[PDB]
Amino acid sequence: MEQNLFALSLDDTSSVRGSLLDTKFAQTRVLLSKAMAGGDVLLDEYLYDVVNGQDFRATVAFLRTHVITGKIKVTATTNISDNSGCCLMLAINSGVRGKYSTDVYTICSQDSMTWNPGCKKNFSFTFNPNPCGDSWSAEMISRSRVRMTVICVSGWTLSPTTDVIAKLDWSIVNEKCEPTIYHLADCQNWLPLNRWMGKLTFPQGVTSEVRRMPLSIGGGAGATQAFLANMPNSWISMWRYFRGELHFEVTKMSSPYIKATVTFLIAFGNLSDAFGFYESFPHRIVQFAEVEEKCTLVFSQQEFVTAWSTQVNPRTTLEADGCPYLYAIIHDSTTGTISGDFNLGVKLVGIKDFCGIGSNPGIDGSR
Amino acid sequence: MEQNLFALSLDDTSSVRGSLLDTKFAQTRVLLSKAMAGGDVLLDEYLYDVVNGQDFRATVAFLRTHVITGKIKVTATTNISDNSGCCLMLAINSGVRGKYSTDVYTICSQDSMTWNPGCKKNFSFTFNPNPCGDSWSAEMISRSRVRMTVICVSGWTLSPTTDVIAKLDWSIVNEKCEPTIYHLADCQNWLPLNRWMGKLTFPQGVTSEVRRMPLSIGGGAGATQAFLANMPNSWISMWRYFRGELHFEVTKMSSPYIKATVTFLIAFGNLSDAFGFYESFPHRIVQFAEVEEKCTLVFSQQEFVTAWSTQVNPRTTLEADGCPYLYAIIHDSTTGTISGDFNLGVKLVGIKDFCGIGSNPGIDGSR
Amino acid sequence: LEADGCPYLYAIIHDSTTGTISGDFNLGVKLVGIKDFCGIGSNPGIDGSR
Amino acid sequence: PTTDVIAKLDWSIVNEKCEPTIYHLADCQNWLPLNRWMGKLTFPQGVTSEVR
Repeated sequence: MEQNLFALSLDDTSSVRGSLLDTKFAQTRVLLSKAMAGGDVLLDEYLYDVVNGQDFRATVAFLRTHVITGKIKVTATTNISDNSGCCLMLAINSGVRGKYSTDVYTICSQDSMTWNPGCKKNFSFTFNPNPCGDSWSAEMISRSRVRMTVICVSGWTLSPTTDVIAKLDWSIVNEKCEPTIYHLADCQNWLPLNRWMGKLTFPQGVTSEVRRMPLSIGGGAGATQAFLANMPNSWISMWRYFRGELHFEVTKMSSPYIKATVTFLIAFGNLSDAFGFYESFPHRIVQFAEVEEKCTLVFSQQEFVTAWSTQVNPRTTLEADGCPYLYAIIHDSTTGTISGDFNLGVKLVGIKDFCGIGSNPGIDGSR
Repeated sequence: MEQNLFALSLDDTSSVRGSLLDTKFAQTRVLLSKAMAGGDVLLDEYLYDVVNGQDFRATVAFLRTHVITGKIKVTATTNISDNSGCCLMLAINSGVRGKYSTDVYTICSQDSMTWNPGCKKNFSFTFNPNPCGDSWSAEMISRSRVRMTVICVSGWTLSPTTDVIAKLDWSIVNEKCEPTIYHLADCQNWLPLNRWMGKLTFPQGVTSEVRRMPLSIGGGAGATQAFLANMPNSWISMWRYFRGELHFEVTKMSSPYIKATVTFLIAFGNLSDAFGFYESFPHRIVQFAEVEEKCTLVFSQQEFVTAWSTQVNPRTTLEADGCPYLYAIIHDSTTGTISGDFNLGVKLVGIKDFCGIGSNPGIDGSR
Repeated sequence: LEADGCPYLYAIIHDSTTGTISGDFNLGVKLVGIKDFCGIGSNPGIDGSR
Repeated sequence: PTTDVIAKLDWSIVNEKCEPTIYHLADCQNWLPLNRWMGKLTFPQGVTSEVR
């Protein structure tokens, strides 16, 4: 029988949808070398080149759907014996420019999962590849040149016998694409940052190990005769002084076998090493179990009297610097039956009840 | 964040489903030559080989879904000026055997669309590739070797300027796969057949043209020193005598420009040509408009006194043969401004209120 | 395998077999039973296995 | 292990009902137990695509 072809449902503009089988659109095969080091690009390609040479159920839907309202879920199945552990970080950025830095600092900012294979069997996270809208497409991200980067922030504390593979599995979930837009209002309820405060290596031993991280976060992170910059960290440095509840997210990057108890506290730079009364100050103790690899230190408004400067001159010493630091002090001793450092990654997630004062004319360097 | 992978919806066994865009799984490009003749294979391939080298939305779903509850829709966009016309027939059969016949007779039986491009802009039809069940798969039809065949039953009455293309477009609709099973009960409410009674050529002119088609349908259709056979036609010949309401489906295969009025009637073979009182008998007149290409003659139980034999000896003449025929008599004259015959295809669709008597020991030939 | 119309049960390593100690990832599959079993016909038989 | 191991089996009699397990020739059955050993699957350590 004949029918009117103009009336048919061939103009189905609806997004990709269904179960997780029929929204899958690519898998990608990352190789973690037997002996991989820190700050080491494992994968680095454009997010559209993920889907090259793929034949899953939503692959042709993904390329041909003009609009997509849903987020992209990526999940990484990768595991290793408790004995060992490392720290991988997958990360999506809206683009690049010639000879870009792939330091964890630079990358983190926008949208990233960070996990320890030693503790987490698998790890998933969703994201919106267009960060200033509720929608996107395959043609948007191919021509916008969205960039995906997997990096190893800490090497294997104990190497596996052979090479490993992390299988990333890209789908489209049906969560709403919410936009993340930075703006110049002085008072904001939640200013996200994902500022990499730094990797803290603590060697095995009986020595008093103290590590300071300055909370004058603005003005990038350091390099040779240079500095690195995210957008969010450049954005907070718009303001001269600032304050708020700081939400750090401290992550274990070593194996469960390297054991150490870490006190965290706010305090000023003048405090020396071999000053054994750090627990006079208010503090939080952080023990990690075998399974836990992640914990959220929060430092309320009561830890700070005033706002402090976003930038300090790089030349100022610890002795003469009136902004607060975040100390990380080994409470007892770093231990383990296997050799390896107790690596630990601190990441300022964001500032709650952020209050930005003034207008920073600026300072050149970092620290 | 981590999640339990055994709990995920990656065991989605549901059939292919949605709009007509996202159930499409292949297109196929049939060439109708400028000068094609009758009984001429245009396409002939296995139904699974349709989907080779295809990249539509449901193509990977179709190949990988273990079960499919829905029918396969095929639609053919092909048109030609009113001036001309032909008759194409797409047809699906459950399989083949070495050096098979591709005569319209043989093919028709199971599942077929027949249309005239001159009159119908496009033509679609659904079907179940497994005819004895409610379900099927890509692996079922590849290994079962279901066979698709497009054939030209009547050539172009007026040739186009160039070659033509018929684009077939294979989808999966969400109609129920109903099975069509023949069985040996004597009384049946609907015995489908799709028995090709024959192509009726009527030349242009003023001559009295009469065409007899015998209703002793059993025992196949003829060939050289052979006969052709469908299953349904071999099935009805299980019985010795039979009767019922016969539902013919007479189709115009020429262009709309060749015009002719055709009386159809049941009557016996003894009636001569040049007997000009055919309209003493009860009859149906069949004029076709420009747009109509199809009409359904039904001959009730009141046209037949008794049942008649399914088979007759091939040697019996028209003079001595006590089974009814179906006459097709040109009522007036075959006409047109363009040269060409008035081709017309009669197809016994099926017998309603079928009553099969006895048990045919059999006869060898056909007619 | 090319010409065999019965289903198989595949077991595919999704990512990679790993460990700090040497050794294979042994894994034992055991068909416990068939629920809603439906047996058709009457096997005259075949001699071997596979 | 460093040394030989011992598995101590300890045979008792509980007070559960002895239910019989009888196979029979009915075509349709709700539960046909088998305990059919489909096979041991060795997968070596590495990065190769292993399929069984």
